[PDB]
Amino acid sequence: YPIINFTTAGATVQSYTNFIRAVRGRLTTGADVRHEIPVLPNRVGLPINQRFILVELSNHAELSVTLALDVTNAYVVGYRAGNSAYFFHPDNQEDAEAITHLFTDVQNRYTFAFGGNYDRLEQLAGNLRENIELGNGPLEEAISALYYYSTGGTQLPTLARSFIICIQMISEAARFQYIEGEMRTRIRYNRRSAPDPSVITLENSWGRLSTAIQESNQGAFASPIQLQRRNGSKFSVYDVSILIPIIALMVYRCAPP
Amino acid sequence: ADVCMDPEPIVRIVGRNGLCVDVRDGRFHNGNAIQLWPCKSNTDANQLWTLKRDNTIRSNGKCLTTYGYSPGVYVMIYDCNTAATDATRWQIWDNGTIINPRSSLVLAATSGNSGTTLTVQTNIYAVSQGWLPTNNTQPFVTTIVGLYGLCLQANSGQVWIEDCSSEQQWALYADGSIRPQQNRDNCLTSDSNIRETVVKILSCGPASSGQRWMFKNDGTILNLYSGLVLDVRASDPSLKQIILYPLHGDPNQIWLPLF
Ligand SMILES: *[C@@H]1O[C@H](CO)[C@@H](O[C@@H]2O[C@H](CO)[C@@H](O)[C@H](O)[C@H]2NC(C)=O)[C@H](O)[C@H]1NC(C)=O
Ligand SMILES: *[C@@H]1O[C@H](CO)[C@@H](O[C@@H]2O[C@H](CO)[C@@H](O)[C@H](O)[C@H]2NC(C)=O)[C@H](O)[C@H]1NC(C)=O
Ligand SMILES: Nc1ncnc2c([C@@H]3O[C@H](COP(=O)(O)O)[C@@H](O)[C@H]3O)n[nH]c12
Ligand SMILES: OC[C@H]1O[C@@H](O[C@H]2[C@H](O)[C@@H](O)[C@H](O)O[C@@H]2CO)[C@H](O)[C@@H](O)[C@H]1O
Ligand SMILES: OC[C@H]1O[C@@H](O[C@H]2[C@H](O)[C@@H](O)[C@H](O)O[C@@H]2CO)[C@H](O)[C@@H](O)[C@H]1O
Repeated sequence: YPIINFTTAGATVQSYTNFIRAVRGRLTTGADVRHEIPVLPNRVGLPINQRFILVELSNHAELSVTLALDVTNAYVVGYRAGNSAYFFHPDNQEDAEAITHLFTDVQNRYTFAFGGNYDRLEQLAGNLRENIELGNGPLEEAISALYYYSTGGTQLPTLARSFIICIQMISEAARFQYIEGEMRTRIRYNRRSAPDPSVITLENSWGRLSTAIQESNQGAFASPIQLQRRNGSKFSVYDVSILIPIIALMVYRCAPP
Repeated sequence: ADVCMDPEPIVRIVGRNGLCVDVRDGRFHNGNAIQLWPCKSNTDANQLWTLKRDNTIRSNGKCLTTYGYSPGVYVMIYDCNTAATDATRWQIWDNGTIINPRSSLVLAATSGNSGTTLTVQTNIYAVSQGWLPTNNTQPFVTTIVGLYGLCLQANSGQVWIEDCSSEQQWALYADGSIRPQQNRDNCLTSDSNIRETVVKILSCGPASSGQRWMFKNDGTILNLYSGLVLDVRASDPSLKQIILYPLHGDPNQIWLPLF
């Protein structure tokens, strides 16, 4: 599997922008673009040698961790630190078998009891995405937390909080230029800050938006999708045009006519 | 799962100056004119359109029909069966164009006045030819962020980039224009289609093709007619100039609508 690497060490707005550009490039094949937005590969019929990409994060402390993302949805399914590998509890027979092909080297493979969804993760963290800060600092801390869970010096609440950070600054970033910019802003000014309502909303609506756009009538939606602004106020989207500069990746929903 | 099943949404069609595609005086006799008209908050069928799968746009059961296949003829409402089959056919493009595939003429509003009759003109990607299927009558107000994290700002007749102080708020209209929130009858304009014309802020009056833009997926703001993109001259915010320029994709051509 391909390997993109990013270090928070000399982390810069450019290095971060290249990193994400690299992740989006490895997720899609350019074969399927609708209304100018790339679509992710169809899960059914995809060989396991093109099923995952490996992101390797490293920080100042010289600690390193490797996240594994499922290409069909940009989902962080697990990771490797040192000689061990941890996976989120798969939620269907197929996925369970698929992950088997990741990190075949490692001597110790553990599968968490919980899933990687936000709900479950927020619960375990004892925090809501609205209270967990994002930024380069938080990314460094998350990498450390992630690394030491293998040695035994990281509590579960902290592990979960670390996952919520990586998933957002990497997966959600690849999915939305809007969110990538948000992260770029934090790095630019050395800010540590929880995501705004608009970010949380875009995250929770990816699936819905992917569907609305793909099964739309010439860009027109059959049902409006409701989104939030930074200040929290709502607004409805009825057409695909306004989304074109916001969504970078879409999960496959159906085939084109 | 299955092949994508497209629907048939009932929606309004907003265009020039935020006005709506309207069936004149709510009457539906064959031939009655289609016009621009202040959008209404209610359920009068004369302002609601159904995008049928067969490529016809219908209001209250009738078809949006073109009088002929020549620049200048008007658009009318008409019985879908009685009318010339491919005169009721249209395609709604992602870049806000509604085209009659047959004559290649576009739905247009050669006037921004309330009550103007719709016609089909030659496609030149003008603001007088931009539309949007939406129940959303108001324009989208945002902050456009660019090079070095700076914001797009307007100070009367000119526009440049500067540090973001939370007017730098812009309204994105259905007709494809980008207007400064404080003076909504002013457009982000570009005099020519030449490789360096300095983008300015003039009145939306002419609704020219140099006043229509589109935010692409790659983070650029494209001028549909010229093929050029907003560019911060020589990556130098100091020069205080935004120009039209061919696409290369460096940081000085990338923008983001921060809402
Ligand atoms: C825009 O608004 C109109 C009217 O509020 C919506 O039209 C209704 O749509 C439902 C479901 O599609 C129909 O059952 C009703 O009969 C329609 N009302 C009318 C005119 O009688 C329309 O769906 C809205 N557009 C969208 C996609 O949100
Ligand atoms: C506006 O969008 C339409 C969407 O189709 C563009 O027209 C088509 O462009 C594709 C290339 O992407 C061609 O294969 C088609 O032949 C074009 N015509 C049609 C009817 O499909 C159009 O180019 C866009 N306008 C601009 C200047 O970007
Ligand atoms: N480990 C993870 N990796 C990537 N995304 C997510 C999420 C978010 O929740 C969403 C769930 O999407 P689905 O319900 O289609 O599986 C993901 O698309 C993402 O928005 N939770 N956990 C995640
Ligand atoms: O033509 C402008 C405007 O007409 C409204 O219809 C009016 C019509 O003008 C009037 O003569 C009649 O007595 O009452 C109608 C309803 O108030 C349309 O409703 C409106 O959409 C515009 O189309
Ligand atoms: O002509 C505008 C053009 O400038 C380029 O930047 C040049 C600039 O012309 C000059 O300062 C010198 O050549 O070095 C700069 C680096 O290329 C931009 O690259 C281009 O996008 C336009 O803005």
